[PDB]
Amino acid sequence: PEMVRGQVFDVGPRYTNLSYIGEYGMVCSAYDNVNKVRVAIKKISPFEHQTYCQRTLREIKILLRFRHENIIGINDIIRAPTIEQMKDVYIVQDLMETDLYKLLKTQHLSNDHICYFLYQILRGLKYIHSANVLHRDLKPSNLLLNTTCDLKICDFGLARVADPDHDHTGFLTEYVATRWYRAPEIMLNSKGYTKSIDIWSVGCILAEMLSNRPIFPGKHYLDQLNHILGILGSPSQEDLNCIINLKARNYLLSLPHKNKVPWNRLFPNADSKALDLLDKMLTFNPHKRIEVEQALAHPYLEQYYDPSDEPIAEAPFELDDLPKEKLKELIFEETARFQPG
Ligand SMILES: NCc1ccc(-c2cn[nH]c2-c2c[nH]c(C(=O)NCc3ccc4c(c3)CCO4)c2)cc1C(F)(F)F
Repeated sequence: PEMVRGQVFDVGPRYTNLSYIGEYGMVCSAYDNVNKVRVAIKKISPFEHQTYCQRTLREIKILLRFRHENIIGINDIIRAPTIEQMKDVYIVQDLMETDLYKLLKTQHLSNDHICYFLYQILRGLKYIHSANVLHRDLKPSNLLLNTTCDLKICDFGLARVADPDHDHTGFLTEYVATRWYRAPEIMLNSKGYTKSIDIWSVGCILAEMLSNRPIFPGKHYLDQLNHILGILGSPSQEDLNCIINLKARNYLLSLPHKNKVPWNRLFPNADSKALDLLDKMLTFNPHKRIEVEQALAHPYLEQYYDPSDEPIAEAPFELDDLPKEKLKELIFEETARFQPG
């Protein structure tokens, strides 16, 4: 029973020589005695709260069905042999040296790195969206990188099956995903049940790669929309006409006119092709926002674009009203395939 930073981390005989990383549950690096490579292991203890169970399950379900170079896999799942003895679940994944959040705090990214990082994000996202899945929490800390800059999308805890026919909601509807990467429609009339929600987050990531600073660092729920409008400018009549919800539309109408800040003023050193694609991802109207495959076909990514080498899921992919007890059993059953039995 190996101990790490005053906590039980018993990953069995297979995984040894542990080192702490970060933090519900803990994450450590370890040596895999079967494959002889160092791996990353995430201990999760979610059985108290059903939300933590719901996030654990949907991620396990999605990552076991997914197989893509730019998406984190689940190599192994370590847990007790019985439901009764199962207090923790250890998810074994790809070990990655850094993440884009860490890189952006101290490293100037060359245009070539920005181009390559964006390509891999969108290549991974093409696969996710082809499975009818939305990631819903794309941000630099959810983009892992190795020493050769291979990028992998991680954390599918907030991921959902796309549901565009049930995307509408009222004004100022509470939302869970990281504030700075929230599309403007979340604060106005959207539940984040469409693919266009992830494209917005990738647009934010691209802008952040260009200046090493989040483009819309909102300090609270409605401040997030004010940051977006301060750069995009006031929505056009057309874009306002698409917002039928009276409270959302009238909030936008109450605001003084704001002019669009040109992308090349905000980003004076950026490549013009990168700013043209940025513009199409950071489009106010989600219906006019570029889609992942169009983004991959954009001239900025021409050196990498190869749709034959951009795989899609072999098949498309209720947990809302479900107790933490039933979810414990579902986590136990989904992790059965990894047991030595
Ligand atoms: N210090 C931040 C950080 C940085 C890199 C990594 C890392 C390195 N190689 N692989 C990973 C990695 C593997 N899986 C994940 C991973 O699943 N990260 C997201 C996540 C979601 C829920 C949750 C936790 C994390 C911990 C408790 O509850 C990241 C992990 C983390 C960590 F600790 F946040 F998970």
